[PDB]
Amino acid sequence: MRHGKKINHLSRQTGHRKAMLANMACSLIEHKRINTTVAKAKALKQFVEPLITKSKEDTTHNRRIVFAYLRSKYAVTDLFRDVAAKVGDRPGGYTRIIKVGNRLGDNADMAMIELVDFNELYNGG
Amino acid sequence: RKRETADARKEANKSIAFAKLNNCPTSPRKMRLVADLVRGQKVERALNILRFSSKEASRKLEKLLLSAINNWEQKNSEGNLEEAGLFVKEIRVDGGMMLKRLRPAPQGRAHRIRKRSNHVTIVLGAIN
Amino acid sequence: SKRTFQPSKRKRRNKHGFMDRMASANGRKVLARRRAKGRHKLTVSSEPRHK
Amino acid sequence: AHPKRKTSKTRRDKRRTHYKATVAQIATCPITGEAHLYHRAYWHEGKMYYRGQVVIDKS
Amino acid sequence: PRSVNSVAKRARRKKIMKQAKGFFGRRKNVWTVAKNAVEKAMSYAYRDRKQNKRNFRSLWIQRINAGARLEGMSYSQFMGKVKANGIELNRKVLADLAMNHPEAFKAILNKVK
RNA sequence: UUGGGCUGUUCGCCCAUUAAAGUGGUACGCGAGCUGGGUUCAGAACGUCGUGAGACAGUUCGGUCUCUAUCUACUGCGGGCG
RNA sequence: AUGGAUAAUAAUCGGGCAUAAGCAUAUUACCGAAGCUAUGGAUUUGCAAGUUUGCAAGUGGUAGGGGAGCAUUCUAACAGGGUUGAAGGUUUUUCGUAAGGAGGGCUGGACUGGUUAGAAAAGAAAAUGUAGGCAUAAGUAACGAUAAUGCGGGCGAGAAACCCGCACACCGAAAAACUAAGGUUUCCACAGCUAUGCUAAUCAGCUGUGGGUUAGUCUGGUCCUAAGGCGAACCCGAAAGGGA
RNA sequence: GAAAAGAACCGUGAAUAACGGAGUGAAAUAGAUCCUGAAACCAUACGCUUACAAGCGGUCGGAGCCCUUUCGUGGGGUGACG
Repeated sequence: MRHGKKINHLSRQTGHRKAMLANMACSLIEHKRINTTVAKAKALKQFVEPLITKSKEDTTHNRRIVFAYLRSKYAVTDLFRDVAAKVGDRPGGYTRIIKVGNRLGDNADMAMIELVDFNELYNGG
Repeated sequence: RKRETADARKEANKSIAFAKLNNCPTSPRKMRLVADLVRGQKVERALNILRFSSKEASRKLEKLLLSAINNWEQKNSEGNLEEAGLFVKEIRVDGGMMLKRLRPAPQGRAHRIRKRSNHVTIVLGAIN
Repeated sequence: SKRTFQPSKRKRRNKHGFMDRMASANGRKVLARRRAKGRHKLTVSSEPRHK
Repeated sequence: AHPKRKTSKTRRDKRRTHYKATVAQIATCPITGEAHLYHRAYWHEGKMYYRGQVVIDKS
Repeated sequence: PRSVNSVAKRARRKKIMKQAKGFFGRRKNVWTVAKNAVEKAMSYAYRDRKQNKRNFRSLWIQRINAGARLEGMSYSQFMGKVKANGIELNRKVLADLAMNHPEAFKAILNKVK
């Protein structure tokens, strides 16, 4: 019974899961679009939305708070320099997820998790 | 009977267009699963099904159908291909010569492992 | 655990070598039996040495 | 436990009736005509079309 | 000299297996299962031949009884009055008449009654 | 239609309660459900018998409980057809 | 006819059910077996005609006893068949009490076989029989320490596992370095993904081609000896041989 | 295979994996797993039946429906039901 457990362990320990979620965010920040599985992308979305939300105000406290999550100054500076300037005043949902088929080794459903404000060719409708 | 006469009479394959895939290192029970989805379908619906099937037994079955289409185009040179409306008349997945290897089980005994093969045959036929 | 065969290419030759078979009177009959049967490999001394 | 009787080719054939495969949900886009999986993107020619638009232009 | 009965060894069992045609499962192709089923089939066929002669007489008697009870009679009384009248018609012909020729059956009944 | 002390115990005696602490069957129900405490494996010792090797309905310490559920029988959930 | 207690999975005239369809006596008709009879056929003894017929009595059968035969392989004589299609394999028709015989269609492409007589490696359904092949359990157990992976580029038809880079994690009196025993080319480079790798692989301790080991001072011999071995001479023992 | 005459060449395919053609032959369903090549075993097409019905799966009766026919109280296949 998991009547309310709104968190995906991703078949990993409590430390490995957070390490992977912090390692994927740096990649999604330095390259504005990465290719993952569907569940990992859906978890990365919920992990990275509040960070980009906090990044909309450059304070010495918010910088350290985001650093405590990202654990890399190279991603902290690249999130606070241009990602925050290009997001602007969006209400929410700074990322999009698009399925691109299945893999070959284990037949896993793939996804193309991307930033909304960095893709100028796709709108949705 | 005269064997040359029997062979000249049986050489009626100048009309039927078919394709064969012999000595494929895959089991027949796993390709008979994807053959049932293709049997009887149109020549393009079958291609789409084989291209988007979530089975490793379709990557080499989707090009056997293309080879069959090319053989049909070779045999019926006078005429296009989309007006005929090809389909998959018959498709059979048979067995093949299997290799035998040994796996050491616990307590000093050996079990047998048979790497199986399979033969695939496909004929197209036309609606016209 | 420790098995029964712990190889040694001198304890092998001191016990099954050609000069150990040829030294005894009844050990010299093993050579005759093997030559009569037609064994391509005689006593373990037939194994090639390291070169 | 161990089977007491060899499974007949009828009892083992009536059991392999739900062992069939499942044909995927294939759709077609009325932009480039290429077929794809429903609710999935696809690469046509150096590009990625999803819903009539272009997501990636790698040409 | 060395004598091997290889051809006739299988030609003998082909003939015994060709009459196990239509049997369920491996009783039609497997030799040691077909031979055990053909012999039992022949054992069943030897009998049921004595029973075909007494299962048809029951049907004839039932049909004669049905045809005789339409005229307010019974099979026992009808057969008694027929046998003690010098008629000598077997139950096969009597049932054929009761089924196909009710006029002839009722004529026989009125003559023996 | 109870919980404990003693015993491997069934049984039995005792302690404190309860309306009551029933008699039996189901391979003395149930080990492809569990434990191996007792009993009949190999070690050792005591009493007794046998000259001896050895034995005891005599006692004591220690001592490997194998198997991926085919059919039927159950507990649940689905597809097809009518 | 009535009362005289009953056993543990749901029960009983076999069941429906019957106030007669229960019980007692008497009568008639009918049903009822491979019993008897009617028809057809086969066979064993005994009696006659002959060279098969007629009559009489029979004809369940284990251990066991007797008599007539079939197929298979080969041989001796006479007489044959076959590339205008032999043996063999697959279907079909017909004949005989049966073992079996003969004919036709299809595959097959070189041997085969009638009559009489003879010989035997002369017939499988079972021996927890032997060898080979193939099923079932079943697409089930399992894929071999719960130290861990994520992303971006490269070759490529094809990348969760290959190469590069940035991150994460593990060992660190070790999962680090040398090397003995042992293995005896597994070492290095390039081509390959057939078999091998418990998955795929563009990768490899795998496959095929070209290379790789340099000593006056290191380890052994040319130097020495222990335990032990051999051992002229010598002492014993049928022989081989033992002691030294 | 009598003799390599052992498949030049073209197409699909990434592919000298496989196949379809084209040439050799009397034969390629004689293609190197190569003479004929059966049985177990694994599949496809066609004809008849099968989702209210309990057991050595057969035997004796018996409609209906498909092929053949010397035309039939002829043959073959499946067979509801007893």
